[PDB]
Amino acid sequence: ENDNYPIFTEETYTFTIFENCRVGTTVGQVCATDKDEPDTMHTRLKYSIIGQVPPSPTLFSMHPTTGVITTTSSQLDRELIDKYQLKIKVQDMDGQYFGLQTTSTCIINIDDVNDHLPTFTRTSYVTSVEENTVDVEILRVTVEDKDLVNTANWRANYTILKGNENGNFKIVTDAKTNEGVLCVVKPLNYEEKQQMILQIGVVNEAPFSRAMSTATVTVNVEDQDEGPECNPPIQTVRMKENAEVGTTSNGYKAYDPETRSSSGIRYKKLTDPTGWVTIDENTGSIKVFRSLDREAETIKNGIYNITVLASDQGGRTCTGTLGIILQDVNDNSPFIPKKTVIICKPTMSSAEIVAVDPDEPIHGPPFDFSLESSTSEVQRMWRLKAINDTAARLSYQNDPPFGSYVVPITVRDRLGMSSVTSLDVTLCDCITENDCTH
Amino acid sequence: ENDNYPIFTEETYTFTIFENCRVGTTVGQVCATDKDEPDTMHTRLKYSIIGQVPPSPTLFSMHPTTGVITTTSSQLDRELIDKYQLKIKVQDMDGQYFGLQTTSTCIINIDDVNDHLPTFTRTSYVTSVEENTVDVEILRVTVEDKDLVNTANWRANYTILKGNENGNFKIVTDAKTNEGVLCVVKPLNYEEKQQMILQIGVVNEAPFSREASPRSAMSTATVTVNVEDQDEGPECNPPIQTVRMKENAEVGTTSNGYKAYDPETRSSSGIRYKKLTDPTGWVTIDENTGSIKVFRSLDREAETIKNGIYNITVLASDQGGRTCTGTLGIILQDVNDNSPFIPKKTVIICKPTMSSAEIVAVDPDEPIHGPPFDFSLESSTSEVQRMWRLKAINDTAARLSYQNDPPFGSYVVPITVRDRLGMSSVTSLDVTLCDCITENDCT
Ligand SMILES: *[C@@H]1O[C@H](CO)[C@@H](O[C@@H]2O[C@H](CO)[C@@H](O[C@@H]3O[C@H](CO)[C@@H](O)[C@H](O[C@H]4O[C@H](CO)[C@@H](O)[C@H](O)[C@@H]4O)[C@@H]3O)[C@H](O)[C@H]2NC(C)=O)[C@H](O)[C@H]1NC(C)=O
Ligand SMILES: *[C@@H]1O[C@H](CO)[C@@H](O[C@@H]2O[C@H](CO)[C@@H](O[C@@H]3O[C@H](CO)[C@@H](O)[C@H](O[C@H]4O[C@H](CO)[C@@H](O)[C@H](O)[C@@H]4O)[C@@H]3O)[C@H](O)[C@H]2NC(C)=O)[C@H](O)[C@H]1NC(C)=O
Ligand SMILES: *[C@@H]1O[C@H](CO)[C@@H](O[C@@H]2O[C@H](CO)[C@@H](O[C@@H]3O[C@H](CO)[C@@H](O)[C@H](O[C@H]4O[C@H](CO)[C@@H](O)[C@H](O)[C@@H]4O)[C@@H]3O)[C@H](O)[C@H]2NC(C)=O)[C@H](O)[C@H]1NC(C)=O
Ligand SMILES: *[C@@H]1O[C@H](CO)[C@@H](O)[C@H](O)[C@H]1NC(C)=O
Ligand SMILES: *[C@@H]1O[C@H](CO)[C@@H](O)[C@H](O)[C@H]1NC(C)=O
Ligand SMILES: *[C@@H]1O[C@H](CO)[C@@H](O)[C@H](O)[C@H]1NC(C)=O
Ligand SMILES: *[C@H]1O[C@H](CO)[C@@H](O)[C@H](O)[C@@H]1O
Ligand SMILES: *[C@H]1O[C@H](CO)[C@@H](O)[C@H](O)[C@@H]1O
Ligand SMILES: *[C@H]1O[C@H](CO)[C@@H](O)[C@H](O)[C@@H]1O
Ligand SMILES: *[C@H]1O[C@H](CO)[C@@H](O)[C@H](O)[C@@H]1O
Ligand SMILES: *[C@H]1O[C@H](CO)[C@@H](O)[C@H](O)[C@@H]1O
Ligand SMILES: *[C@H]1O[C@H](CO)[C@@H](O)[C@H](O)[C@@H]1O
Ligand SMILES: *[C@H]1O[C@H](CO)[C@@H](O)[C@H](O)[C@@H]1O
Ligand SMILES: *[C@H]1O[C@H](CO)[C@@H](O)[C@H](O)[C@@H]1O
Ligand SMILES: [Ca+2]
Ligand SMILES: [Ca+2]
Ligand SMILES: [Ca+2]
Ligand SMILES: [Ca+2]
Ligand SMILES: [Ca+2]
Ligand SMILES: [Ca+2]
Ligand SMILES: [Ca+2]
Ligand SMILES: [Ca+2]
Ligand SMILES: [Ca+2]
Ligand SMILES: [Ca+2]
Ligand SMILES: [Ca+2]
Ligand SMILES: [Ca+2]
Ligand SMILES: [Ca+2]
Ligand SMILES: [Ca+2]
Ligand SMILES: [Ca+2]
Ligand SMILES: [Ca+2]
Ligand SMILES: [Ca+2]
Ligand SMILES: [Ca+2]
Ligand SMILES: [Ca+2]
Ligand SMILES: [Ca+2]
Ligand SMILES: [Ca+2]
Repeated sequence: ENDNYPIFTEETYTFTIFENCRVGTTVGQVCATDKDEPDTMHTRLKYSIIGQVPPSPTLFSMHPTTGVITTTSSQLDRELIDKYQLKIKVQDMDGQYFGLQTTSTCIINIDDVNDHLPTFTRTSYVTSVEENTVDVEILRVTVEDKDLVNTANWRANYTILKGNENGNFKIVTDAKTNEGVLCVVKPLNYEEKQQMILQIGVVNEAPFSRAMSTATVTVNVEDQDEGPECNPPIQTVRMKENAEVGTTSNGYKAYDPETRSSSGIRYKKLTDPTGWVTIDENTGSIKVFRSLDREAETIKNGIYNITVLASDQGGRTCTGTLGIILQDVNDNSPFIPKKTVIICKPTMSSAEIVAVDPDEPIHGPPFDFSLESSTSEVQRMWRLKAINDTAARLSYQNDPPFGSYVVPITVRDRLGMSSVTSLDVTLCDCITENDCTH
Repeated sequence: ENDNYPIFTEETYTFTIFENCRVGTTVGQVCATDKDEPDTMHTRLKYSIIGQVPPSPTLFSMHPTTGVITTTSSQLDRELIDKYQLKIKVQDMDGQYFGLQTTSTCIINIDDVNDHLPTFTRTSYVTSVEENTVDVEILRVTVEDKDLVNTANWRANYTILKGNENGNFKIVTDAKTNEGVLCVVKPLNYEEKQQMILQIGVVNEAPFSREASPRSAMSTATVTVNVEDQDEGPECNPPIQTVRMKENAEVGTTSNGYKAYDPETRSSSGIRYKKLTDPTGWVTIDENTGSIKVFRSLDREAETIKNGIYNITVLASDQGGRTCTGTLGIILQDVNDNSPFIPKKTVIICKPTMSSAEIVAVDPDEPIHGPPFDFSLESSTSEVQRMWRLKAINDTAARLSYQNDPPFGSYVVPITVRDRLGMSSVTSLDVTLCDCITENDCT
């Protein structure tokens, strides 16, 4: 005789399921303990649903033996009905009408899924930002989403779909308010582009379930009155090295980006390693003060560089480099770098002598070597003939003896600029040229 | 049983209204034709609005019968929302649910009115201009105006309210960019005024929205213009300077000449002078000091001089090579060193129609050193003094009469005239007492 009731484990169960879920979705399982004798009618339990709130339609089904609740429809919608309440019944004696019974409450809440795409509150946006500004928000767009707040199905994830080729802008999302903020991350240039059109899009963090919203934003760049710019950063001018003192020339030129004019700009010299020219403060033109020299040792590549400081009346500054190309003038004769030559009597018959002209090639080789300025006594026992455009060979004539001589070699360039250089020639008894102690 | 849908005349209407318009403003009218039996329920049409974008608030209401759209609020703002799109529906059978229906779109654009006053983006401006410069822009001010670009509700219309009394400055508005441009149109002088403060103002071409009650809430801005100093050359102020010098000065006596100064320094150092014009050549200029030195004796009564003032023009120059010209007026203070004189040496008196001639004397010196003159026949023989009388008719006009009976012919009468202080002069006159009639026939 079962003189005992079967009681549900929980007075009020609570389960959770997702909306739009497949039918047959296991919601949860109830169980009941029976103090009576195991494994006989007296403890064989049966489970059922007795009430549902809201009542219709029927959306939940109980299994008679196991006590498992399941959905019967996909018509679960969090945005319409978030919670259902059930009263359940367990009856012993295999569920026969004369079986003992208990009741219990059973809560079912519907959790959210991302089935609403987020949408911009406006179709188009417009903002205006100053040029040469960076790391600032210039616009805030706000979005609509019908899903559950403060969840991955709700909060937005913005992107710039088109228009951000140069990477000037960045869009990010505020966690505090879920609106998107458009930020400038590279400065803009009104003289390059006065207006920039972008297209933004928005999705949630969570992927869509079961056509993304878009909006165009035109950003108008504002012109600010800027100072002088030294473009190009490197300018060059030509000037004859034999230019007369007082002769002027265009110097560095800087212009205003707005006006595109050079007026009002005052110049000033920074670096100058030679100090041949001066700058007119008002015009920026340069005037020769001391004679130029393309072949000077302070010069390299025959180019003479000074740095200049441009400034407008507003007080903003700009620095450039003026390269003064010194046009060559044939004002240097060739010369022989190595003044001492060693000739071996039993293994050599001549030496190689090379010359150099500081001027540019047009005003240098081919060189003509001669012994014109020489005594009658060396010109009988010394020959030279050019082996190429810059070098010649000095051979010994008429059986000369061992000893240190002195040979005056005259070298002249293509245009007749002449130079004589006395060489200390030694005709010792060398063999490898590295053993000549004479 | 009518079996016809009502189709809108236009698939997508388009209307326009002004922002801030009264409620009940007619926006436009939609219509639909029903290709069906006329004048029974089977064709009596009903119109409605089914959607509005943006949705809230409801801003337009349709008339069920006429199809006229009207505004329901004055809260239409072009600067917030410029365009609305709504979907409309027309249904036959008098709008009963079993009535046939079609839909159509209706775009509504908001037109602009001037309800934002333009305002300077800065409250105060400062600029710097070079002196003795003109016809150049010295400042560009920009304004904020939220109204519709390139319209009379937007573009600015500038004025200099105060500070521009001498008319040095001019403001105009740039057509391309709507910023105001401040131009200098009369040159400035750093030595008079180093700084000039003015106040500018701005309005639109169009007046502020009609029912406005702000009086003048017009935007204004102060502009400080700092004049820049130029290193200028010598100034000949006054352009005419004057100096006094005794007419009887000894040769070699010096005196201050023309004086020019630097506008910045107010000093005369470094300035070298040079003579330009001098019609007489009595004085010379010291190139370094500008002082003048007498080279030949002066003469107030010389004919190259007029009004007893002896003028040379001078060229002042500073060490830089820039110039300045002035006029030095040398006052020759008179010294009584001249006796009276006879203007005309031959008088023709008619014996049968006149009894005397008029003889006037002239003293080159100043009035104080001249009349009244005393005429006399002192140096004359006893022989003319019997047949010639003279008495002054006034202080300088005098008369020569014949009292005895002389014969017709040319004589010589020496009239000695002396001045107020006794400088005397004797002058022989060829007086002819021929038998003339009108003074014009005596040979
Ligand atoms: C004023 O400015 C001008 C222009 O910049 C400058 O003229 C240049 O000088 C450089 C040397 O500093 C030259 O560059 C060389 O070119 C040759 C051939 O192209 C190369 O063989 C060189 O290579 C060596 O040096 C390099 C230096 O960067 C190294 O990187 C490299 O590893 C090698 O060691 C070098 O590139 C250049 O040709 C000239 N330009 C002209 C037009 O002649 C001039 O020197 C400046 N004035 C002064 C007084 O400095
Ligand atoms: C006209 O004739 C003269 C006389 O022959 C000639 O002068 C010679 O030019 C050569 C260049 O080919 C010079 O050779 C150099 O010698 C030194 C040591 O002596 C070396 O360090 C040099 O560089 C070496 O480095 C290279 C990089 O690895 C090696 O691969 C290479 O083998 C080089 O050897 C170079 O050898 C020679 O010294 C001069 N002679 C004299 C006396 O100065 C000149 O070139 C001719 N002119 C023309 C236009 O042909
Ligand atoms: C050297 O410079 C000085 C001044 O720098 C100059 O002295 C002036 O010369 C002018 C010559 O035109 C004189 O002008 C005359 O002044 C007398 C006295 O007041 C007047 O009666 C004269 O009247 C005539 O001209 C008038 C002109 O408007 C007519 O309206 C009138 O009807 C008469 O025709 C005439 O104005 C002047 O008086 C002097 N003195 C001054 C200005 O103090 C001097 O003449 C220069 N040297 C030489 C050689 O001229
Ligand atoms: C936002 O979307 C981009 C691609 O659309 C993705 O790479 C990124 O991880 C997303 N951010 C978050 C926080 O989910
Ligand atoms: C400029 O201002 C004046 C005075 O305020 C006004 O009458 C005029 O209409 C404005 N616009 C033009 C184009 O002149
Ligand atoms: C003095 O005499 C002359 C003679 O012509 C006359 O012109 C002048 O008016 C007279 N009166 C005077 C100077 O008061
Ligand atoms: C079982 O429990 C409640 C009381 O807790 C009863 O009122 C009801 O019959 C339920 O089914
Ligand atoms: C759950 O709650 C209901 C009331 O809402 C009770 O009647 C039931 O017995 C269980 O305690
Ligand atoms: C103008 O700009 C340069 C930097 O390029 C500075 O060196 C100068 O002081 C002024 O700021
Ligand atoms: C002149 O000076 C600036 C620094 O003041 C440099 O950065 C520039 O490149 C120019 O050489
Ligand atoms: C009118 O009505 C229907 C419902 O909005 C639309 O599908 C149709 O394209 C037109 O807009
Ligand atoms: C007018 O509006 C839209 C176009 O923007 C249409 O899709 C709609 O059906 C109505 O005809
Ligand atoms: C003096 O002379 C200079 C020229 O040397 C002029 O420029 C100036 O106007 C004044 O006449
Ligand atoms: C010297 O020259 C000036 C012009 O610079 C004249 O104004 C002046 O009258 C004098 O002749
Ligand atoms: Ca039991
Ligand atoms: Ca849903
Ligand atoms: Ca959802
Ligand atoms: Ca969502
Ligand atoms: Ca720029
Ligand atoms: Ca700019
Ligand atoms: Ca500008
Ligand atoms: Ca500028
Ligand atoms: Ca040289
Ligand atoms: Ca050279
Ligand atoms: Ca040469
Ligand atoms: Ca019909
Ligand atoms: Ca407005
Ligand atoms: Ca306005
Ligand atoms: Ca407006
Ligand atoms: Ca001045
Ligand atoms: Ca000055
Ligand atoms: Ca000066
Ligand atoms: Ca005199
Ligand atoms: Ca006198
Ligand atoms: Ca006198």
